[PDB]
Amino acid sequence: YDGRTGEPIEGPIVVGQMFIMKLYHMVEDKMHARSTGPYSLITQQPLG
Amino acid sequence: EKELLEEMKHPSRARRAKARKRLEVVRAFLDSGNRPEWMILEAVPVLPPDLRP
Amino acid sequence: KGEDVPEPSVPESFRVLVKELQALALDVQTLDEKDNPVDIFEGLASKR
DNA sequence: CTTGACAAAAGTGTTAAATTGTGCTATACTGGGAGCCGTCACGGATGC
DNA sequence: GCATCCGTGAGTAGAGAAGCACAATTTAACACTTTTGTCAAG
Repeated sequence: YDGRTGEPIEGPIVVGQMFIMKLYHMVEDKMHARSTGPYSLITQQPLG
Repeated sequence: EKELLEEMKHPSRARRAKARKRLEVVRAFLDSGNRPEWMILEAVPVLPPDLRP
Repeated sequence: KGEDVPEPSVPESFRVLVKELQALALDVQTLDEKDNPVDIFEGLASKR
């Protein structure tokens, strides 16, 4: 059944219990932004 | 250049090809005004210290 | 200040490249429409 | 607005210790050392 | 003509082991004025 409408899904759905892992790649550790910051010594370009 | 032009008239293809290689280098110096002995360094330029910090 | 960013200037990396090319005993000079030398170092590398 | 004079701040000339640069060691000693390796195709030249 | 050595190139992000003597030069501790800066006086 669809929780939004209460009507059934028009076809039977494969529903079961499966083992799912949470991986080390998390958006918390990967989101980054910068307006201005440190620059390189020689090229004077922003660091990485 | 004059000597290399004379060798350019040689009937051997290899001789003309070798003369062309030399004459391209010779004409490059003549047209640009570069002086061939400048390819040997007497004073070595030193890079500014902030580029080698 | 609420203003538009000004017109950009020569990158500092190009200045680095020119000086590094000069360290290789190569005379790299920027010219104008009339083939006259143009100073991209703001007179800071010209000896008097 | 000038004293004015006055102490702090700063400059300055010596003098010392400290740091730094240089010379010198007299049995005889006389040609180094580490690598050494599993890519492949491509010009370009260099001679054969 | 061909065979060989050398030179070139081979994706982008991010994350990651001598002492010692002595001279010569410099530093730092002093003293010294000399100089600004300042709070009384009109």
